[PDB]
Amino acid sequence: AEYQNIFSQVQVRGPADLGMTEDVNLANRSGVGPFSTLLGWFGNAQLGPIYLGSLGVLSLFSGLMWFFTIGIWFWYQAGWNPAVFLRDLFFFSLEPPAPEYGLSFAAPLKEGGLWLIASFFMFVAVWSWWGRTYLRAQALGMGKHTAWAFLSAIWLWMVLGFIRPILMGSWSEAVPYGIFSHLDWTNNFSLVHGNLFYNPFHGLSIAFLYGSALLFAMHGATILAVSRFGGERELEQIADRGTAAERAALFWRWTMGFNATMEGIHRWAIWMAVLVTLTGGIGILLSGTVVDNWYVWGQNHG
Amino acid sequence: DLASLAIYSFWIFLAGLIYYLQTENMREGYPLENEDGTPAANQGPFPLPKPKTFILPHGRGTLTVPGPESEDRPIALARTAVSEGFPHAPTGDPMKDGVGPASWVARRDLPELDGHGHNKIKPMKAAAGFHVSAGKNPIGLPVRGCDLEIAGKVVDIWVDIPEQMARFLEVELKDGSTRLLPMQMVKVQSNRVHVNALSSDLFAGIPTIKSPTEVTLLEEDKICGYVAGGLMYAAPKR
Amino acid sequence: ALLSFERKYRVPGGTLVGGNLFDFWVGPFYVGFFGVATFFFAALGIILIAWSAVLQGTWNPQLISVYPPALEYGLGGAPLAKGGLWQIITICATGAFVSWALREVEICRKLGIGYHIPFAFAFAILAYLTLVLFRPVMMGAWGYAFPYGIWTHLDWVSNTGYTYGNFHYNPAHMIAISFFFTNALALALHGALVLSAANPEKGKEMRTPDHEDTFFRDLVGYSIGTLGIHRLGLLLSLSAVFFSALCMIITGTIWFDQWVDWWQWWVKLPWWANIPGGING
Ligand code: BCL
Ligand code: BCL
Ligand code: BCL
Ligand code: BCL
Ligand SMILES: CC[C@H]1c2cc3[nH]c4c(c3C)C(=O)[C@H](C(=O)OC)c4c3nc(cc4[nH]c(cc(n2)[C@@H]1C)c(C(C)=O)c4C)[C@@H](C)[C@@H]3CCC(=O)OC/C=C(\C)CCC[C@H](C)CCC[C@H](C)CCCC(C)C
Ligand SMILES: CC[C@H]1c2cc3[nH]c4c(c3C)C(=O)[C@H](C(=O)OC)c4c3nc(cc4[nH]c(cc(n2)[C@@H]1C)c(C(C)=O)c4C)[C@@H](C)[C@@H]3CCC(=O)OC/C=C(\C)CCC[C@H](C)CCC[C@H](C)CCCC(C)C
Ligand SMILES: [Fe+3]
Ligand SMILES: [Mn+2]
Repeated sequence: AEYQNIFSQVQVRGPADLGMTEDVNLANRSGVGPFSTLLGWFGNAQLGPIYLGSLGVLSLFSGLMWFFTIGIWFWYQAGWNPAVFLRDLFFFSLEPPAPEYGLSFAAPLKEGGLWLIASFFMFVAVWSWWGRTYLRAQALGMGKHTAWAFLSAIWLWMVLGFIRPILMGSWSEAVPYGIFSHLDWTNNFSLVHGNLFYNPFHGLSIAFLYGSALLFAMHGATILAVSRFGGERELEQIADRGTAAERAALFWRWTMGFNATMEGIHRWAIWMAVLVTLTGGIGILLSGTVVDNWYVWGQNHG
Repeated sequence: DLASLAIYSFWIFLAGLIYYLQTENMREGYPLENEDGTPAANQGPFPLPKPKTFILPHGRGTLTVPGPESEDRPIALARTAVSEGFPHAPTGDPMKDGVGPASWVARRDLPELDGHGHNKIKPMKAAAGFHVSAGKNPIGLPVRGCDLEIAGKVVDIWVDIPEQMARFLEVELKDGSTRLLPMQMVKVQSNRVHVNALSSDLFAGIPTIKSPTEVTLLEEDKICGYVAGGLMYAAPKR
Repeated sequence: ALLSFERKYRVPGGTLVGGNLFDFWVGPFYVGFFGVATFFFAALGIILIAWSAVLQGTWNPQLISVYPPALEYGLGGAPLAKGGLWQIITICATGAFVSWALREVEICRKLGIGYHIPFAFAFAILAYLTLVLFRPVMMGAWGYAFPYGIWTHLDWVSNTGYTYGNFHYNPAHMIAISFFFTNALALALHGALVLSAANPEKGKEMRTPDHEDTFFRDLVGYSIGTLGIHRLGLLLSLSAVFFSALCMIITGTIWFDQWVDWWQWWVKLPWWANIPGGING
């Protein structure tokens, strides 16, 4: 056979193109990292450094005060036992604080009130992280294209982590931290609402988790095939299209009916995905305050 | 109820996007140029965006797209049928002429430039301290063709800098002259490499450098392209 | 009926069967030998999408849905009432994917680039096959298969899946699942990045294949580079499927009891099986 560019038959190396500068603060970039001589057969073999910032801290930091609460409740159930913490590690489950309390910041520790002090650290880690994808996008001078699409995910998250459960007043209509505990939380949700295939936000949100599968899984099938013609580096193609970008879109017009440019194709799938946490994000914000059941709406449509 | 609305007030952000998208996706390629090169019949129920201003790297100019998409060169294909669509047979030599599978491009006569400034595509014999860390170092491998014959040895490796990755191989032919090969189209082994695309004698026609230490995007197409083209017309010998 | 640069490619020769015959275009559409195959078959399909749609009564697609040879019959033929069609069609509907791809090859023959597509397809190709040719002929009778219906197949899964307790507990699913989520996050950054650095802050210079990487190294602390990611993509994707066309070719031919039960191969292991405390002792 031949060479299906999946593994660069060869690797090489030099120092480490530290990167750019622009207005970035480097008195805060640290030391490089080793060179996994494997992570190379694919992307770069280089590793490091990173920006340890005012936010670098806060983010990761409070990001721990979260997983050290899902490492504090499992080192309780397991009965401070090193064997149970392994066996019934999964099953471990810290569900929300019952409907009785409601919208109170006065939930006793042990029973559900340790779920609060857990979520709190979570928020301060994502909106302390999302908030950073900006600065990096800025000190470099790049459209918030990145920082934006993140909000996208936050969406679905915000709905199922504070949003929907405020119009419900029950801190207990949210999801718990534990392996299987939430897996059932979902199944036990496809149900207290009926059947959820009957939901054009899971009949669509779903739709998206498919193109972002076919599509993205087309860009590789694409991009790669023509590496031989400056396929790879996409940048200096927009600014100069070659047999590369050409032959490219060319296969698809002679196949599906049309195509996209180089710049385009991206703006293509970019939305394709964001729309999964967006349609979803919506999809669920309804079940519980605008539709007390969904097989209803399959017949009604009003 | 809000239920109904939300699912339609969204087939909006959906069709109203199918647009905003297929729009941007028409700066390079459209409007159509007939079987000659003149605007054609039915021209898609789609308009053409409001061309935007690119701000190229290091003031090395600017590009505004869409725009005057001129076919900056000739072609050697002269129709073998009468109605729209049909094939267009080559004039003489499809490869050199630069057509069909070997087709190449009208891109600037310059080498890519990293963000740092210097040329972006370099040769190992000149990389700033580049040892081959693992793999099968070909520097010294008697590269063979497809019709079974020797044609040249690997004398150096060309990499992309901040994208530290094997990109090309210089190979001295039958006369001590340097040629360049598309990493992404060869096969190293234990001791002998192999070019699946072309053969011994056809290495002759390979377009070449104009400075064996810096190579332009333009030139890249020519060769890469050529090489490709050979997967079809250099097969009666393999 | 042509892109500015489509001219310089339209060249003869490039068929796998026929020659210069079934070798020509159709406006902006190409044909090839399988250009006729992806038709003769496909259509013979809609020929039966109407015929079995009428003997059904209505014509509204929110209901139409030929069904598979009911759980009875077995592996034999079938009267053109129930199944008899669902089959003959399953065969022709498939036969157009064969061609759909084989046609996609003469299209990689003429351009001769990499074959990275007529392959990526063969993964969805099987994703199908298994869920109709394999999985079923291995459990018992076709029947098990899904209904070529629009709201009927959605109930084909809602069903069979629950047939084994919750379904998430299928390790060949959940793990075939992650390799599905992530892929999106993948696309998710590749476009929002490559783009974020193509239309950078209004004003300043277009960025570089450099900056890109630097971004994440400044964030995560790495960069699968460029040519890097563009595999991560493809693969990360192809996988999830391969991992799924599996969590099914399994559920029933080797595992019957509720999936969630399997999760005891673990909780009931020698060195901690009895032990008191937790949620199983
Ligand atoms: C994978 C496991 C299940 C399955 C589970 C689900 C689930 C769960 C859902 C769907 C949904 C859909 N499924 Mg399904 N589906 C299966 C197998 C199939 C097969 C097949 C030949 O085997 C087909 C054609 C479909 C097709 C479809 C779509 C009609 C619809 C999703 C839109 C979308 O974005 O899709 C992704 C594809 C793309 C982005 C690519 C573009 C392809 C387009 C969308 C196909 C349109 C087909 C058209 C409607 C049918 C034409 C047939 C006529 C006879 C010509 N499914 C298998 C058996 N399917 C969703 C829905 O809600 O539907 C109402 C949904 O929630
Ligand atoms: C019985 C169960 C029901 C069901 C119930 C539900 C329910 C309930 C929901 C879904 C939702 C979804 N379902 Mg479903 N679903 C079913 C069957 C299906 C089938 C199928 C073929 O049968 C399919 C394709 C789908 C598909 C989908 C998706 C479209 C959608 C979730 C998007 C996503 O990936 O979010 C993943 C992405 C995120 C969560 C992003 C947020 C990221 C956060 C902020 C990051 C945290 C980071 C962490 C702290 C950091 C860790 C790193 C450290 C280094 C360790 N479902 C069955 C029938 N489905 C969801 C939805 O949106 O629906 C509209 C939803 O709520
Ligand atoms: C969107 C619809 C449903 C849902 C549907 C599903 C389905 C369906 C599946 C999962 C699965 C998983 N879900 Mg979930 N899940 C939901 C909401 C959540 C929430 C939350 C705070 O709301 C959390 C923490 C999780 C967490 C998880 C993981 C434990 C597990 C996936 C691993 C993976 O793909 O890693 C990708 C990781 C990386 C690329 C980086 C390196 C990561 C290390 C190894 C992982 C640390 C993971 C961290 C603890 C979990 C993060 C996942 C969150 C979704 C962001 N889900 C909603 C309610 N979830 C899968 C599973 O295997 O279940 C048994 C699975 O099949
Ligand atoms: C009660 C229901 C169960 C359940 C039961 C099942 C079952 C049962 C199955 C899945 C399968 C899947 N489930 Mg599930 N699943 C559940 C809950 C979830 C949740 C969740 C958050 O709760 C998630 C994320 C998922 C996710 C997934 C996917 C990983 C996977 C389907 C993708 C696939 O294989 O496509 C495969 C793709 C194809 C078959 C399509 C190939 C495309 C063809 C070739 C092209 C047709 C073109 C057409 C003819 C042309 C139209 C022309 C127009 C012009 C466009 N499930 C619940 C718990 N799930 C499926 C799986 O893994 O299958 C192998 C599966 O069988
Ligand atoms: C369309 C939506 C898609 C999407 C998009 C998306 N995700 C995103 C973004 C976007 C646009 C980001 O910008 C953000 C990001 O920064 O990505 C690199 C992110 C992100 N998506 C993530 C996950 C994720 N996304 C998923 C999905 C999706 N993301 C969708 C497909 C999924 C799955 C499988 O469903 C997952 C798991 C996160 C990794 C990341 C956001 C990070 C975050 O919010 O962090 C808060 C901080 C913490 C929790 C810190 C604690 C970490 C560990 C407990 C510590 C241990 C490790 C550490 C390295 C030790 C150091 C020791 C020292 C001594 C050195
Ligand atoms: C890793 C695999 C991923 C993938 C890849 C993939 N798909 C591909 C390709 C690739 C590489 C193509 O080259 C090909 C393409 O051309 O894409 C633009 C394609 C393609 N992927 C498609 C769909 C598709 N892919 C999906 C998924 C995926 N594709 C995966 C995520 C899905 C899902 C999961 O929902 C769908 C619907 C097609 C649009 C397209 C191939 C089109 C084609 O072959 O067209 C000619 C075919 C006909 C004219 C068929 C007519 C047949 C008869 C009339 C009857 C129909 C029978 C059928 C059983 C009915 C089902 C009804 C449902 C309601 C149940
Ligand atoms: Fe890309
Ligand atoms: Mn300098």
